[PDB]
Amino acid sequence: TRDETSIESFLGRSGCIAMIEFNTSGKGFKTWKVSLQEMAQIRRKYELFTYTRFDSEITIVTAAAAGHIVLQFMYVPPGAPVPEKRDDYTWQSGTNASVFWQEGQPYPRFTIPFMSIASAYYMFYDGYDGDSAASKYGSVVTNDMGTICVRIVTSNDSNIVCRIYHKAKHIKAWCPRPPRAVAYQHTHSTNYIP
Amino acid sequence: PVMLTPGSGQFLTTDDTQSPSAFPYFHPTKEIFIPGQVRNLIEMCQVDTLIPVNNTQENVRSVNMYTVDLRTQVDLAKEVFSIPVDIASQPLATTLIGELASYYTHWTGSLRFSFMFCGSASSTLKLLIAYTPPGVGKPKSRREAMLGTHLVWDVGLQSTASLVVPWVSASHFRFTTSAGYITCWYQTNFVVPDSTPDNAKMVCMVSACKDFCLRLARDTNLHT
Amino acid sequence: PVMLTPGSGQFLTTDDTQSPSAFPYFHPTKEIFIPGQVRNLIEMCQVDTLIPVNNTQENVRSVNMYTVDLRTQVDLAKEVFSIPVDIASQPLATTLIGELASYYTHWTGSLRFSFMFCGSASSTLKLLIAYTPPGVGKPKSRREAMLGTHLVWDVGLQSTASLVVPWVSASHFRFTTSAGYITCWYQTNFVVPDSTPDNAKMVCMVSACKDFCLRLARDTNLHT
Amino acid sequence: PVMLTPGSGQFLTTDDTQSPSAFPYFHPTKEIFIPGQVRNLIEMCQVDTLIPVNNTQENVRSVNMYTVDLRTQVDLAKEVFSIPVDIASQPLATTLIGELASYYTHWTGSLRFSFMFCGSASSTLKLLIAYTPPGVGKPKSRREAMLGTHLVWDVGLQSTASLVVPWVSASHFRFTTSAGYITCWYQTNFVVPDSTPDNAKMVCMVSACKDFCLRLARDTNLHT
Repeated sequence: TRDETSIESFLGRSGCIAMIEFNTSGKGFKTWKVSLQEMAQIRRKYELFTYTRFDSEITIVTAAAAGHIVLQFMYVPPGAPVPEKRDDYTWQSGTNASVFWQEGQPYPRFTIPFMSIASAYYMFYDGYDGDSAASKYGSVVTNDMGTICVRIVTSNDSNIVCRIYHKAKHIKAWCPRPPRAVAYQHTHSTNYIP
Repeated sequence: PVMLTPGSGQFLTTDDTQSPSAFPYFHPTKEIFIPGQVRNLIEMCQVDTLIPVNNTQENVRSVNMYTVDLRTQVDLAKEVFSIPVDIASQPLATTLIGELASYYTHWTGSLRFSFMFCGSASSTLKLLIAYTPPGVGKPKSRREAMLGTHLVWDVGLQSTASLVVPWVSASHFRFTTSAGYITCWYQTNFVVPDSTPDNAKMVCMVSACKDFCLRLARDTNLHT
Repeated sequence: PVMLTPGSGQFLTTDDTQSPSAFPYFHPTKEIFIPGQVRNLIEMCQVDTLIPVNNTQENVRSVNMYTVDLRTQVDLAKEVFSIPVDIASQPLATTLIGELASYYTHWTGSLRFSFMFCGSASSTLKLLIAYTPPGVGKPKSRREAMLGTHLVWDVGLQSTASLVVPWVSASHFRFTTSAGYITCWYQTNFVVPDSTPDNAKMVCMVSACKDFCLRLARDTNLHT
Repeated sequence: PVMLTPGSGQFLTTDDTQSPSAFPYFHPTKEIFIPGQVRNLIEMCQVDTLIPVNNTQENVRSVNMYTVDLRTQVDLAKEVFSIPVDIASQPLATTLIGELASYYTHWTGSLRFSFMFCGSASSTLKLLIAYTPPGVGKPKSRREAMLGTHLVWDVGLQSTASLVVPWVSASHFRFTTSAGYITCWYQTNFVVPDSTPDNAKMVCMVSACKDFCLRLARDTNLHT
């Protein structure tokens, strides 16, 4: 009994953390910097803790509307260069992880390791990127988790939507915190005023 | 020679298969010791947190929601406070245990309620703290509360009192959306010498006992 | 009876499955012994390579980028040279260790710096070689450098000097795009007898120690 | 290296594969002891249930369908009742054993028939209960019934009688859509003292014996 209140049960359930959409007719690619802060319901559960550490399993559910479409999904790890164009050199780099997926095949899945240079992710961070009045404060300073990039490989009028399902695995969590009592206004910020 | 079976190629969002590492050869940063690891949410439920008993429109934007007034200038026949014991509803819903239970459909086990008197060392008073079981109906008077399960608490002698409400329902769990009432009554007037405040505040707290359990997780708009 | 699971039929570019040999019955040419096998790049990082310390627009197209001038005709209060210890930036970036670290996101461990004096056997001089930790700020004078970690090197007695800078950062690794400064100062004027060059050159070198490690590989346009 | 085979990816509605739990981490409510667990329907077939022997248009909307009239004012040469022993047809079809057998194509084993006399303690009578095997044809008289397998039942001495009809067919099973006849006859007139009802009722019951078996399940419009 009480395994359903284990941290693996509470934080380790798959959820749609991002919603990549793009069109084709540059243009035919999209990118998303990976964070758990986008969706309030996911964010609130992770923010019950000060630090968390997990590997993460990505599953990408794709729907498309105008032969079968071919997509490249690319994971760019922290501090590596992110694509600027649909056929940039970054898509060919053997240091990025790519999965090529073709329509009607089972949805693509991969696990990213815990990538951070610190031993856990900071859900909160009481410090700065530097000394300046312009310097960032809070959990945006730490926690580059990488970027998910999508392009169509096929030659040509179509709309593509990719739901990024994420499951945290082998989860550890430290220093419990009061639950968020008021609405989230912005990503990584503790600000609450409407 | 294999047959795929009707589940084959599904993305079931609750599945637990292995999957390929995107980055073999990469070794993650070593896990150092960090104080205060949490392994189960029931560790957090066991912490005493303040009940916002004083829910009135003047107090709910402030620290004053947590403090119950005790005073000389009062109708001593009226209830001091009452708390419904269901963690599903006000005032318990925004406590840490009410918040953690809101992520689950079902709860069970014992609740510890604690009361702390914050008057001067020269202030003395008796309060009657009564528990009324579910379905019995909230006491209308100090005499009716005294005929039930109760503590006569002398706040002069003891600055803190506690009550453990054990699990009492037909099923081993109940839904997170009665458990009875805790009610407080004046047993005496508020007694002080000269040059002492003729009023004080009391703080109410709640936590889980070691038997507490939550079941069937759910996500819902109880936070926007 | 099998179920495929959501990873099935992917081409994950980082996968490590078996695959069929295109040519069974073919036996590859026998592996003969060849000298100088490399098993790990950290073997290459441990080799001393010259630092292009003398980065000026007249010297960068030539052998002269590697040689620091030492001379009688100088302002003895000025720095001889300074090297930022970060292998991410000039002058260390084009050394073999800076180049190998540019294929990785993260680095850690100790750096060995070596200095070789190339004046005549009749030439003598003292240099003060100082290490300044990260965040302290580069010394403005020979006295300030002497108050820090330093060697007073007599190039007359010893033609070579070395400094090992150990790993000093809050995390076990740091990104490849401070570690402090190495600075060099005149302790004495340049001393020679008659019929001897009144100037000489010094060569600076860098390598990894046995503790050096690189992590999280990356490819980028630092070569076109 | 696998080959799928012609069954692969079917939904066969009678399959028995494993499948993923939609809710891992969820622990179902503990199974408490509940009295009266059923593991096999043959446990239910073994219960005696009333036969609606008196199927006439005046009685079929009422309790009277279960009771056979016995009386002084009768033609004593006529049958009291007859029951075809096939559970496929009236009157046996709506009994619990006829109903449970209607979910199956094939049945086998022994049937227990029981008869209970409900006249006064002062009422006495002999009945002849006869079993006629399949294919022999139903008896036309009490003498013909007496020449077959029968019981002469004195209802004055014994308020209950029973007959076990064993399995008798060429195949080990028979379809659920003969087994012979049970017939009842007056052996005597109905005898009573003064101030006693000159009629009574008899109740007929059926159940399976421990050898009973049902095979090849089917669903059909025998209930709409």
